[PDB]
Amino acid sequence: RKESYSIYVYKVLKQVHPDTGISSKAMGIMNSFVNDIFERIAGEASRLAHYNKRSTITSREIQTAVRLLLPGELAKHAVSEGTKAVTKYTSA
Amino acid sequence: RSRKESYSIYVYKVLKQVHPDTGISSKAMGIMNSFVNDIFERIAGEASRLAHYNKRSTITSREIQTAVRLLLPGELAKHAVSEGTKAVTKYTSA
Amino acid sequence: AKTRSSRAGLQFPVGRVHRLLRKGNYSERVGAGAPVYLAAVLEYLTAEILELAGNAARDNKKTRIIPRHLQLAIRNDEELNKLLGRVTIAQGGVLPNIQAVLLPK
Amino acid sequence: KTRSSRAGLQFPVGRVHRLLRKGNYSERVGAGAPVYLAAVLEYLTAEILELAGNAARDNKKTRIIPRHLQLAIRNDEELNKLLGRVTIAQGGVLPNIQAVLLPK
Amino acid sequence: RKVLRDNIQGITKPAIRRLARRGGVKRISGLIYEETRGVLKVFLENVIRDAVTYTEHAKRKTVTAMDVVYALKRQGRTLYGFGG
Amino acid sequence: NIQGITKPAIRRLARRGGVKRISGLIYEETRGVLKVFLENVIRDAVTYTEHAKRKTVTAMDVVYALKRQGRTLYGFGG
Amino acid sequence: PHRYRPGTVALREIRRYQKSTELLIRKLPFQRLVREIAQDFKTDLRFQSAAIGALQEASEAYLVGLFEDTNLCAIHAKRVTIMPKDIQLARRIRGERA
Amino acid sequence: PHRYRPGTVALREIRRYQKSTELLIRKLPFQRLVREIAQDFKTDLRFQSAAIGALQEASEAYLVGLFEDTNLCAIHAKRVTIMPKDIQLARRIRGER
DNA sequence: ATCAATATCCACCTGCAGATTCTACCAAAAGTGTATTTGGAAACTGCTCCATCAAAAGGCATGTTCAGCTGAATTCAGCTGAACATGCCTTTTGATGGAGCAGTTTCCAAATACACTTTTGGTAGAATCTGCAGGTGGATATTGAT
DNA sequence: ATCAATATCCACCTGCAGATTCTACCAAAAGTGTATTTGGAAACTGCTCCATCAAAAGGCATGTTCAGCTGAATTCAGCTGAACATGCCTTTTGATGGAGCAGTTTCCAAATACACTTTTGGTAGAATCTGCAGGTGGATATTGAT
Repeated sequence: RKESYSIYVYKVLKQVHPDTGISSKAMGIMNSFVNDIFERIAGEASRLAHYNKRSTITSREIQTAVRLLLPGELAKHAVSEGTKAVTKYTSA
Repeated sequence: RSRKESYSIYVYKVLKQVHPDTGISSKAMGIMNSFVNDIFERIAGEASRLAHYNKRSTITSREIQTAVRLLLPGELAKHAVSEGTKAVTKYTSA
Repeated sequence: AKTRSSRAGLQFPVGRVHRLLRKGNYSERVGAGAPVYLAAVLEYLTAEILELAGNAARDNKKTRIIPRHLQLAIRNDEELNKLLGRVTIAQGGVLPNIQAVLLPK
Repeated sequence: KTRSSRAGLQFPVGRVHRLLRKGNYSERVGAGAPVYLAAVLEYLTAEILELAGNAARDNKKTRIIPRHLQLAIRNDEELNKLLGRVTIAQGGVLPNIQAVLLPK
Repeated sequence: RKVLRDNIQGITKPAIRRLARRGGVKRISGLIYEETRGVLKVFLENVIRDAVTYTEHAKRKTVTAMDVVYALKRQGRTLYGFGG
Repeated sequence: NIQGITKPAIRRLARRGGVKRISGLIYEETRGVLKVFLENVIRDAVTYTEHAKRKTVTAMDVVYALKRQGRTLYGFGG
Repeated sequence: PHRYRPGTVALREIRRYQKSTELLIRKLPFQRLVREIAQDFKTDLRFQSAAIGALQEASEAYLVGLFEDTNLCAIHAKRVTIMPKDIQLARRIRGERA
Repeated sequence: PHRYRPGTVALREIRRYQKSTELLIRKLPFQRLVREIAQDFKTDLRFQSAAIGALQEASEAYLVGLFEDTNLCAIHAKRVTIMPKDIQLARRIRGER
């Protein structure tokens, strides 16, 4: 028990900075970061769906949630990555 | 078609209890509905979370009570917790 | 066929509040005392603000509570103000308040 | 054959799903929602790691610390807005001294 | 229809003056009016933006008061009185 | 105990805050503010504690308390 | 001819407007400003009358509160006249634009 | 007999402290304060070291932030010396008062 | 220390735009009789957590000096409030057409429910390493002083 | 601006210890294969509401004058807060133990979720009522000039 996002953070770290490492304390911050953004996006999508009397959170909700939460440029890229991962998942 | 619920019937009752002689304009009632819905959500919300932090799948009157203590300030809290407990113990007294 | 509200000794709708809890995705399951307790607090709070609103109405010589009356009651009660410190009441105006430095020297 | 690899992500899609279901957000959850969400979490993570990576390099360090994440965030307009109500422990503040307070 | 331009100037000096009054302000410098318009414009952009986003998400062409109300809640400016 | 929060320590905080010259009354003003801060946070934390029926305030209780006050903190479990 | 000294009427207006609750920006112009801004975001948008109503109430409530803070900033600078500088300090401390 | 002109060392401390990230409040005195305030809410509590450490980080980041706004308020008043009225003004605009 | 000049009340009036009730269904509580859990209630560990001890070391509490910053006292150019003359354009009323919310059905592509089958991520030791913390030695930044 | 004498920073190197990184293994997820449910999309369409128009009217927005008095400069000196060398003591910190207690387990009796079947409590309009928004007018200040 006591799962975290460490492994995943670290893997993403090696893609953008193979050379770079990361202290424990710094890893704790990435964890906190991921949990926070996860809850905000999640939270907003929840409300969105409720506002429209829907019982299911789809990528449609997640996207609008990203649009409402992330600032301008960061929102664009997030929406890109998002639709890209969903697009590749449905295919194969 | 398209029946839409409200708290007006209850706000109005409570109004007559406190000020028997006083009415309330619909806009003021509008304000009241927003208040009830807003507070209901904040409580339900904090409760939802309190339950989560404790691996608990159920929201009991105990969650609602601690949620009211986190949400409401001093005296309002003391008084709301009293009313709340009083109602529960009365409801359970069959 | 009693009503749960009456069993609780309340005006606010206990059943409705129990329904709104289940449909709000707050937790998997909901206790029987939760909706009762919550309808009790809701009723207490609308009672506290209608009391103060009613008095404001009386002072302005009106018999029907309007929004300005609600504002007066909220902004003048230290706790209701803190409770609704980030809320804006449509058509409620502000509290008569002029900084001293501004008054005729 | 896991969903993450299928969506081609480093982040745990399957877990993001289990979390969405158990977080009491909605009655039901789409199949692409966890995928989508997982993609967003990874991107933002890369963004910060990238900038914090540089902040580290620009300091002669190879290993990223809290300071480096704070410098990465505060020195970036968007990341900073997104986390303007967040406090990174052990990150400090950006050096900045009001002009008026300078000598002569 | 008709092109919409410079409507921010519809926020006249006297209306801004009245708002300062309710806010308790006694003396107003000449540069205040252009600043207020700037600040109001940013205020509206952010609320309308989020509002219209809620509209589009519900595949509507009509911005409802609920949309504005949700947008205001997001932005931390909860409004009572239109909750509907 | 609050006086335990010393002038030089408050000097240091102000410095990291960019403050050059400090008035002699700032120190007691700072303690009063620091105390109101901890009281609000700790009070919320200890409420989460008692709810969890514990005798030990955990870092998570403090993190959840800070989040309610709009003082979200990364680094201690969230 | 009779003449009130500068500041007397100003104070007369504060008492007046702090006593009332009516909207202080003209309706039509404001509805026109919203539609202009809304438009530069997404075209062919329609508005519920109450939506524009909710927008104005919020806007004026926001401006009125900003001016209070602005006023406090001027006073604190030992002035009585509010300046863009005050509005900017206000918004900066409000975390609306550090 | 070397001596620095008032202000010189002050700027030097700003440059130093804005560069570091170590807690500026002495730990023990702090824990003592935390447990005392707490004693007023629930009796004989125990604190995870991590919890005391979270509280300190939070408050120090809060105070530092508050000093920034205070400094701005003082400057706005054509001053260079922060005062209680500056802390008071910031906390008011912040909505904490 | 008076007054005109105006602005501010407060009480009295009266039909109507906006509440209060009065009626009727019917969506949604409440009453029953089962099929799952939920989450305490005792019993027991391994921990993290206080408590001392016990030195030592910075780090703080103190008293001097005095640099220079905050505030008080004066001035005064001209910004911004008060008043007014004009006449524009927001308000108010009502009407129309029809765009596009919303209520109903009809019902597949997609989601939830198992029952298993595999796989991965969280743990608790093992094998290096990034930097911290010092050490010079060398330009710099300061501040007194021709 | 230099001259000179402090003290400050600031590289370059360097050596160790606390962390990191790297390994070797197990339950709890996560992926599958089936078997059903069903949410809410598609296809009408009933019908509120929104966008426009027309028009008359007077509440206000505009612009211009004028000059009161406020904000921006200046000077200045008392005295508050910075820089310091001093002397001392509370905070560090590092085992050492004992122990108060989060964390698990193992039940299960009490409390919930269900699936229906009746029973009303509420919500949507008609049907009735009525505060109070404007309108007026003296009674009262409230101001600002002599």
